[PDB]
Parts: sequence; structure tokens; C-alpha cells
Amino acid sequence: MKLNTFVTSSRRKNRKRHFNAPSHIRRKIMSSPLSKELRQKYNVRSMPIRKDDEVQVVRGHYKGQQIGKVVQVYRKKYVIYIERVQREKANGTTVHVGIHPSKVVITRLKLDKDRKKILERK
Amino acid sequence: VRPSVEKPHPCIQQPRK
Amino acid sequence: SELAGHQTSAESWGTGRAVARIPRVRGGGTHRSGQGAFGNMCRGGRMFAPTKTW
RNA sequence: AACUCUUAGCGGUGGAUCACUCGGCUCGUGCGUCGAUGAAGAACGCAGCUAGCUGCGAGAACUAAUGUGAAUUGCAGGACACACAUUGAUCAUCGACCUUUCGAACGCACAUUGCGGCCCCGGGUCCAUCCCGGGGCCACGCCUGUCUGAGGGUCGCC
RNA sequence: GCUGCAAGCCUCGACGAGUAGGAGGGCCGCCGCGGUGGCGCCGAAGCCCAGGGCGCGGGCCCGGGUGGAGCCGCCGCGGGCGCAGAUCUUGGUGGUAGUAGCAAAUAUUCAAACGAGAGCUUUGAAGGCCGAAGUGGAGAAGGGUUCCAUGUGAACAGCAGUUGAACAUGGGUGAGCCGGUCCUAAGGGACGGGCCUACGCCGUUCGGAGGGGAGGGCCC
RNA sequence: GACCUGGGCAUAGGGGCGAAAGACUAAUCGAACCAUCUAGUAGCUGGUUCCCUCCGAAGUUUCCCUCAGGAUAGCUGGCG
RNA sequence: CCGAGGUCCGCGGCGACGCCGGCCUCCCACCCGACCCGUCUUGAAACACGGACCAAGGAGUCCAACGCGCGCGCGAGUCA
RNA sequence: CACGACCUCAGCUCAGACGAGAAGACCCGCUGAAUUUAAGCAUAUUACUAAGCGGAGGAAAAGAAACCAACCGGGAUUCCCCCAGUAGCGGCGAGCGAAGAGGGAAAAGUCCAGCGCCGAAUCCCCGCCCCAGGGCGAGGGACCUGUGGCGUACGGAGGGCCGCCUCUCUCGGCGCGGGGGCCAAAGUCCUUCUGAUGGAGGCUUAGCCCGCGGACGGUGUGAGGCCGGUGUCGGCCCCCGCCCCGCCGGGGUGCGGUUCCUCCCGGAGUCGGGUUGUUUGGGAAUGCAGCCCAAAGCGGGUGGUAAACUCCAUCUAAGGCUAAAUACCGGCACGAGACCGAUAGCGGACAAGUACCGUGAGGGAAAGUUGAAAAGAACUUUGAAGAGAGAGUUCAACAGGGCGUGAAACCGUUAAGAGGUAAACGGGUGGGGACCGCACCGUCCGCCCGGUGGAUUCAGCCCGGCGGGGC
Ligand SMILES: [Mg+2]
Ligand SMILES: [Mg+2]
Ligand SMILES: [Mg+2]
Ligand SMILES: [Mg+2]
Ligand SMILES: [Mg+2]
Ligand SMILES: [Mg+2]
Ligand SMILES: [Mg+2]
Ligand SMILES: [Mg+2]
Ligand SMILES: [Mg+2]
Ligand SMILES: [Mg+2]
Ligand SMILES: [Mg+2]
Ligand SMILES: [Mg+2]
Ligand SMILES: [Mg+2]
Ligand SMILES: [Mg+2]
Ligand SMILES: [Mg+2]
Ligand SMILES: [Mg+2]
Ligand SMILES: [Mg+2]
Ligand SMILES: [Mg+2]
Ligand SMILES: [Mg+2]
Ligand SMILES: [Mg+2]
Ligand SMILES: [Mg+2]
Ligand SMILES: [Mg+2]
Ligand SMILES: [Mg+2]
Ligand SMILES: [Mg+2]
Ligand SMILES: [Mg+2]
Ligand SMILES: [Mg+2]
Ligand SMILES: [Mg+2]
Ligand SMILES: [Mg+2]
Ligand SMILES: [Mg+2]
Ligand SMILES: [Mg+2]
Ligand SMILES: [Mg+2]
Ligand SMILES: [Mg+2]
Ligand SMILES: [Mg+2]
Ligand SMILES: [Mg+2]
Ligand SMILES: [Mg+2]
Ligand SMILES: [Mg+2]
Ligand SMILES: [Mg+2]
Ligand SMILES: [Mg+2]
Ligand SMILES: [Mg+2]
Ligand SMILES: [Mg+2]
Ligand SMILES: [Mg+2]
Ligand SMILES: [Mg+2]
Ligand SMILES: [Mg+2]
Ligand SMILES: [Mg+2]
Ligand SMILES: [Mg+2]
Ligand SMILES: [Mg+2]
Ligand SMILES: [Mg+2]
Ligand SMILES: [Mg+2]
Repeated sequence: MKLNTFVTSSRRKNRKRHFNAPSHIRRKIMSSPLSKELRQKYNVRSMPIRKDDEVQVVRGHYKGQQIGKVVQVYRKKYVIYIERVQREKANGTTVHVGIHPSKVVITRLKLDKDRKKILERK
Repeated sequence: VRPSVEKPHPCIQQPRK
Repeated sequence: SELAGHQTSAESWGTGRAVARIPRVRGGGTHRSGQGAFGNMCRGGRMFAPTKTW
């Protein structure tokens, strides 16, 4: 139930401003839940994923307890790339497979001076 | 490209007797 | 929209050729030239009794 | 045998149907702001590799500033970016700055990058003429004031 | 015993053509909405069938194949609601049909090279035409890279191609004395004035206090 | 020779121009082309989409610048 | 039982996917019937017109006002 | 112009400003048709519309009565309902067509000229001084052919009389919403299935957890609890705005009552009349305009029939301003849909007013979809190469690049059958074929009955408890 009439609830508008969202908004859309060990230490629900974070795939074909490390954050396709979540091509070269940030869980944060500031407001 | 159809581009015939 | 179907200028070629005596688009070098424009039977034309908003 | 027709399987041709939808259409609400301080429109140009479209104007695919806080991406690659700790990638906002030529278009004209004038500056000339380069100007109509005038038009004093 | 959905069930008698047209019924069909009852990756919609069936009919149900994500029953409601025709609209495909045709301006021929491939490219020789009002050599208008070299042979060049005015990658137009620029011809068109309710129009050497260069040291 | 011809100019739609054919004015001329009023009007041709059940015609009267059409009466159906 | 419309307290051969069953659909054969639909028309199979074939789209609508019939609410009131 | 003043009229690239074009949905001023209707048509209608021209604003225009009414009177304008398809206009044919009253939305009123008192008490420019607001200069002008103050039809002014601190305006300093940022509830628990779960089942049946959050969207399928968000007039931060109050600081100047005295009191080629064209429901004129005539001041206008006399009612024309209710197919920014779903909906879901045609004005398309992820097919092999055969990727290549699903027409091929009186079709049956169905005693099913043979937390009857029926 949305009591506000200034925020749209439309299949057409919510999908346009999602695929055409700016990069600074695509950062917050590409969020990922924190581990139950970090969620009780930092007391933070979730955080936008970064480049040097160690995540763990929860859903999909590459799911398992293997904690890897993000290689790059493809902000355009709303997808990330992990170091051990890859696939061998036809010739043999390994190609990294894109995983949505909502299917991974952060196990180690890339703590900077700005990343820790966000943890304080939450 | 060309139109679908184009504009195409005389016996008097009066018998008497 | 009341302007739908009437966005074109089309005059029927009339009697004299094997066409079906229907308003056809003005000459040109497009596919649109020579096609039905106004009638409800014509593709891209006006609908029968456009739904008015009143 | 062939050939012709009929039925079914498979394969072609063709694109319907179904499902999908960052589009349209319609209604309602809040605002309701262009321009000689050069508008709308148009021309040309701008990316390491770029045709188009979009974005910009020789500071040209964006600069400064502020918010945001780690990317851009096709391949490159390289960041006075990243261990932000030589106060910042990107995005958003946008109070600074910039904005070529035509265009109401404004020196005169334009199927011409044609033809001029004035002032000032630097150089060649050093005998201030001339030549080149740079900058500020020169359209029409009208208002207020200044200045310079004109007519026995109406007078004053000689 | 059985029904009593009374908008139901049962009994009896007569009757049945039909265009134009009128009316009734529809548990006939399509899309959407408010209720309601469900179904679906253990396979929805759609599509196909020499499968099993229902209804007088409109149509519908089931099975098989294909497909891969939504769909339907009932009670009510709202329509852009049912096609064989309109020389209907748009798109697609046949017979005619390997058919008509590739027949204007005298002509090709031998060998070789390149090449997967040669009547058609290139070289040489032979034989011919245009025959200086040319099938020659250069321009104006127009075209706008078609110019030049190399590479390719998909498409195009109505046969072919080792070729091209095609495609791809690079390159190319240098002026004081060639022309534009300068002059006014026809003519266009400002200025003054007049006109038009107006945007504006008439008019062009005429018409306004229309003279902003030259000289004598302040004159003209 | 009342000749042929290029370029630059002039005349623009009820207007032009015409040694005069109603010729020519961009393949369009007894009135160009473009857009709009415009989905102009048509007593006139053409078409008008599912099923079953029941009933079922008229081309005749009168009036009309009517006689390819209407009005009116008749015949039809429906509700009662 | 010549009585309000039928019963047998009669019976035989076959019964494993085959020797049985489907008759609608598929193919084929024969007998009878059988001209091409739409449309205007007194009259269409017409030497009357439209239609080569297939798919999709394609035509009685909405607004104002009026009449009659019907459903509903209240009733000399009614509708805000 | 000998020397000046003035009037009238010029010049400049003179100092400082202003106008032009665009857009035009709505708005204002002109101009203006014909299709169409009248079953013809000429007035009428279409229509005081389309097109054409000029001018603006966020609204414009209108607007504080030369009004309506005829009543016990209403009181600017605009808008809605009603008046009303009415009065009326019209070859009185087709057709056209307002207004007063009344009920509502919104309401706000006022300034000059003239009249004439105040020593032009007024204004601009220039050079300055102080903190947007106030002064100075023996500077230059404008202006007596008239600036400013009081004052405008509700009467006004001056002088006696009577009663009465007079407070707005622009700046500094307090307690009184909006815009932009960032954060904030809860399952990826167990089992199972799938290419992937967002599916199914379970988590004392509180359905586990949250809930003022079960809107929507994303994510490999139907997600409140994975994620952005949603709910909380939640919390925080950076800008900015508004009214009132308070003191301080610069400029404002008092106002009323006066059946008391005196004075003053108004918009000319305008009204009106004739005439002409146009317009209107306005009809012997409703508005507007041209030409001619041309006013009055107990006057003038109106009182819906032309005209004379008379009475009565009503307003004060020929100067100006004014918000709000009202409109808005343009623009900027938003929310929504019993709408359309790629021959539909805008011409434009895509490098769409693009490609393209025309000398030009203009005309103007076609065109959406691989998969969850390119994992876009390594490598071997035949060919000059396109193009094939293996292998390989994927749940799937019945997804191989205009690649989801892949109909019909049409065509190739395979299987079956047939074919001299074009092919098809209706009715009847036969032959064949392709797929399907059908005992194993499916006429040994069921109620009752009679014997045979294995079993009866074994029945009527009785006790106790409970529950229910009974016009
Ligand atoms: Mg049109
Ligand atoms: Mg023909
Ligand atoms: Mg359309
Ligand atoms: Mg046969
Ligand atoms: Mg067939
Ligand atoms: Mg097929
Ligand atoms: Mg400029
Ligand atoms: Mg019958
Ligand atoms: Mg519909
Ligand atoms: Mg329809
Ligand atoms: Mg059809
Ligand atoms: Mg020849
Ligand atoms: Mg010759
Ligand atoms: Mg080139
Ligand atoms: Mg060449
Ligand atoms: Mg070459
Ligand atoms: Mg060829
Ligand atoms: Mg070449
Ligand atoms: Mg080329
Ligand atoms: Mg010539
Ligand atoms: Mg003329
Ligand atoms: Mg001649
Ligand atoms: Mg003649
Ligand atoms: Mg001639
Ligand atoms: Mg016919
Ligand atoms: Mg007839
Ligand atoms: Mg005959
Ligand atoms: Mg035919
Ligand atoms: Mg159809
Ligand atoms: Mg009637
Ligand atoms: Mg203007
Ligand atoms: Mg008529
Ligand atoms: Mg008629
Ligand atoms: Mg107009
Ligand atoms: Mg307003
Ligand atoms: Mg106003
Ligand atoms: Mg009033
Ligand atoms: Mg009435
Ligand atoms: Mg009228
Ligand atoms: Mg959801
Ligand atoms: Mg959350
Ligand atoms: Mg009139
Ligand atoms: Mg006004
Ligand atoms: Mg609007
Ligand atoms: Mg379209
Ligand atoms: Mg649009
Ligand atoms: Mg995709
Ligand atoms: Mg396919």
C-alpha cells in the first residue's frame, strides 16, 4: 500500500527509469546483502557492492560456499564478475560469468574512509 | 523504393444503318 | 486522437485505371505513395466512428 | 517409368497467430519562463580509432563549482584516478565560465567567405606614408538631454 | 422408488415452405472489467493431426505432436466483437513459365601470360570499322569524388569476368599577370514621398535641408 | 532571312502568353501545381461479417418540378 | 386373455489382438442426383457485372433531442 | 546672423534607453469564403466560422452603471445552473435565437481633466555626501501653452461650533512551510523439484518473521521477508521563503461629528438626426462605420412600435486604472487508464519528419523479439570460396545471427491409391489404408434368501454418561 501519489507505481514508468537510471543510482540498485556475521557486527542490512569485495554466490548455477572476490562491477548490465565464477570458452580461454548482485552475499567489506562513513549512518 | 501502384500512362463506335 | 488517419493528403484516382477508386496517397518515391489513406478498410487509415472522449 | 490429382509425414517458401512492451493515445494536476545582454531556426565543426543519432562550440562527446564516493567499456588503454592518506573515478545537480558562421541580423552586400570607412595597438617601415597582424566600432525607427546649426517665421535693442 | 435446477418436471392434441423484413433463444464465438471457482516448467497460450467423441447448428471437449509462460469456467458489466466478395486495404505466393525475350549503327581471329576458373581481362600478330560536320583532342552548364594506385570477386554491372563509373584501403586540385572579385546592359531594388485597416505595396533617376572627398592659411 | 541558338532578365492562374491550334504556361491546360475548408454532396453503382426457432410481404390508392425518389393508405411483425 | 403400445423363467458360432469391432473423417470404385458463387433484376449457369490464390485489417457507431414499450424508485408529487 | 530672445525645423558612429523577430493551445483587434442545408435556387443557412493580417499575458478581455426593472425594487465585471430552444428573427420555408429576475463560484474598489486656493510648493539629468532607504550643489534643464498637493458625482472645499496621543512605509535583530541530499522492519531457514527458482511441502494450526511496510519494479519462473523502494506529516544535514509580534534606526502627518454658514460642481465634429453598407433575436435600427447636418445645460441618455404633448422612474455618456472566480489540443514537470498491443496506437515503440520523390510549395515510408548467460560453434575434413560433414556449447541449435512461437497460399521429396468423356460436390454402399478400442468365462453385477466351510476389541436386551428431535 503506497499512500503517496507523487511516486509512480506503473509497470511502464518503473521499468523505464530502471534501465535508463544514472550511474550514481545504478550503484544503489546493485546492492547485495551482508553476511549474517557482518550484519550483526556492523548492524547494516545491505551495502552497494564494490570492486574489491569478497562475496559468495547464493543462487544460480555457480552457487556454493566458495567465497571469491569481485573482479569488476559491470554497472551497465547490472551485473558483476567474480574471480572464480567463470566459464571455459570453445578455444579454452576462461570467460567470467555475470552474476546479479542480489544473488551474492558480502563476506568482507572493502573498507575505505567513505565506505566506513556509510556504515555509520546505518 | 517505389510506390505500391502507379497511374497508368479510341473508337467512336456509332452504328448508323 | 481526432487527427489519426487524416494526417495525409490523398485524392482518389477515380475511374480510368484498375485501382479500386479509394483515396490514395500523393505521388512520391516511397512505399506510401498510392496506398489507401482515409477509409476504415485501408491500412493506417482512420477507424470507423472514432471513439470520442465525450 | 513419367506426368496430373488427392491424403499424411518431413523439409522449403512465406510470415500469420500467441506471449512479450523503455511506445502511443486519453484524462487529471502543479507551473506557466523566449529575443539586439543577438532568440527560434539553419549552416559548419567537435571523440585515439566515429558514418548516423544524441551531447557540445576552437575551453567543442565538455571546463570550473557543489552533492555523490570507485569507475568508463566494443577493443584499447590510461587516468594531477585508484593503498580517496599529494581533498576524488563516475554520475547527478548546475549560482562560475565559455558559447564558431548565417539568422529580427545590424558597415554595403550576398549563387561573392566579395567590397568598405573610422579609432587604437604591435611589427615591417624606422624619414609616421605605406604593408601585415590584433582589438574596439560604423544598420533602421524613436524617446530624453547635450552640442552644432537653419528660416525677416515672430520680435527686442541699435 | 424417482423429481420438485417450479426460469423445473410430466401428460395430451394439432402443426412445420419461404426472399425483403420483424421477433425470440444461444451451456455459440472474440477482447476487457467487477465478483467468484480454479489451472500451470510433472509444461500455459498458439499451431499441426489418416486419433476418441458431443451438439440439428454456431461450435466444443479429450488424446498425440510441437511450443516454452501464462490461461480459463460460472454470475454480472463495458465493446474498436464474428467476413468470401466491396475493379476492398497492406503483405505474401502461384498458373502463364525455363515461355516472351537478351535482333538498331559491317567483325572478328590465332597463340601466350595471370588464374581454382577465360568466346569476354592483358600482351603480340592478323584482318576491319569511326574516316578530321570522327567512335579523335579539349571546355561551358550539370554531376560531386565518379579522378589515381592497390586489393576483393558477396551483392550490382539484365551472359560471363581474372574487369569496371561496383566494393574496400590510401592518395589527389598549389596562381599578382586563368576566371571570379571590379564595371552597368536588360532588369531587380532601397532612400524621399504617397498608398494600404494591415503583413506591406506603388515608384527609380525623378523627389528631401539627400553634398562629410579636393584646395588657400581658417576660407571654398 | 519574318533565320537558328546559349546565358542573364520580364509577364503568374479566371492570370500570363498566343503570326490564333483553345495552342502553351515543368509528361498536367475549354482554366496549372501544392496544402487546407473536406470524412464536400450524391434521390446514383459496389459491399455490409455467427447459428437455430417462429411469423411473413409489396410493386396498388392519394399528394409532390415527382415518373431511378419520397410522403400517405394498404399488406407485415412485435408487445400486449 | 384378440383386454391401459414386449417380452422370452428361448438359443447358436466365435473372444487375443489376432480370423472381431469403427463408416464420421482418409484414398479409390460404382449407381442415382448434380451447371458458379455474390449482386441488380419480372427473369442469372448465363454470350450481365465483381472474384487468380492465401493471411491480416475491413462497414449500423457515439453525442443532443423526441416518441412508444418494458424494468426500478418514490408518488401529487418527483428529480438535488 | 550687427547683438540677443523665441518659435518652427534640421544634423550626428553626439550621453543614456527603447521598438523589431519567435511562438501563437487559450486571449484581443480586423478581414472573410465556399463546399453544405433549403431534396432545384437567388435572401437565408453554412458563418459575423476555415484560411489571410496585426497585437499581447500567465491568463487576456471585461469592470465600478448615460444598468436592470416597473417591483415591498435590484446594484461593477467574469464564470456555472436556470431562464430556454423561450421572447423574437426567417422565400415566417429550411432554420436561427438572446436577456432581466432567481440559485451559486469569486467579490475590492478607485484615479485624473475640469472648478481654484497653495510664492512651481513639481519633475528629469549631472557632480557628490551618509546607512534598498534618506540629504547636498550660488550645476544644467523641463515647465506658467501648467508640474505638484487638497479634490471627482457616494458630493467637494473653506471658515465657526463640538468630540477626539495620529501609525502607515523601507532596512538591520527574535519566538513564528517548501526545494535538494543520506539513513532507517522482516527466511535466501529445512526438505524437494528446475537449465534457473521467484514453484510445491514444512517451520506448536498463530499460518516461522515483519507489518502504520502484502504498492510497484528488478533479479535465470508466481518474491512482503535477495535488492531498489513502499509505510512512518520517522531521524539528520545543507540552502531558501512567508505572515505576525518586539525594541532599535531613516523618511510619512493628525482625524471625525456637525436638519450650522459661504463658495464650487465636469469630458464637441461628441451626442443626436438623416442616409448608406454591415451586423444582431432586436423586429418603422441591436451594435459598428463612412458621408452630410450638427447640439443642449431644470440639460442629456434610456424605459424593446414610428410620432407630438404631459407625468413618472432611472442613470450621468463622449478620460484612466483594478486582483479573484474563467479559458488553456503550445511549452516545462508530474500522476493516472473498464484504452491500443508492432497491418493496432501518433506519420514516427528502431540512426523518423529519417531514407526517398518533386524546380518548388510540399509529399513522406518500411522497419520490435537468439539465449538465463555468447557460452556466437575450438579443432579435424572436402572446395578457389560461398557452402557442407564430424566435433563442440546450451534444458533446447525443432534458438546458428532479419536467429522466440513459425499458420495458410505455393513448392520439393517420401508413403498410399487412382487417372479416355475438366476437376470437385450431394445421397447410398463396397474395397483398401492409417491410427484406435475390445472375455479371458466384462451376460458368475447387485438386494434378499437356503445350505457348506474358515473368523468374528460379536448382536438384541440391561445399567451409566453424553448429545439431539419434538405448532
Ligand atoms: Mg486531410
Ligand atoms: Mg484487368
Ligand atoms: Mg492509424
Ligand atoms: Mg482422381
Ligand atoms: Mg492442396
Ligand atoms: Mg510447414
Ligand atoms: Mg551570433
Ligand atoms: Mg419456418
Ligand atoms: Mg477491443
Ligand atoms: Mg469493427
Ligand atoms: Mg479475406
Ligand atoms: Mg544488336
Ligand atoms: Mg558520323
Ligand atoms: Mg576515398
Ligand atoms: Mg578509374
Ligand atoms: Mg587492381
Ligand atoms: Mg551479370
Ligand atoms: Mg580499380
Ligand atoms: Mg565506391
Ligand atoms: Mg534564351
Ligand atoms: Mg493582374
Ligand atoms: Mg508564333
Ligand atoms: Mg474550335
Ligand atoms: Mg503557338
Ligand atoms: Mg450487381
Ligand atoms: Mg438500379
Ligand atoms: Mg446467353
Ligand atoms: Mg475479373
Ligand atoms: Mg479477419
Ligand atoms: Mg415514431
Ligand atoms: Mg511581433
Ligand atoms: Mg441544395
Ligand atoms: Mg440534394
Ligand atoms: Mg484564423
Ligand atoms: Mg487565474
Ligand atoms: Mg487587464
Ligand atoms: Mg446587475
Ligand atoms: Mg422548458
Ligand atoms: Mg446566426
Ligand atoms: Mg513483485
Ligand atoms: Mg529492504
Ligand atoms: Mg446576417
Ligand atoms: Mg482596462
Ligand atoms: Mg496543456
Ligand atoms: Mg505503425
Ligand atoms: Mg508524439
Ligand atoms: Mg535478449
Ligand atoms: Mg524460428
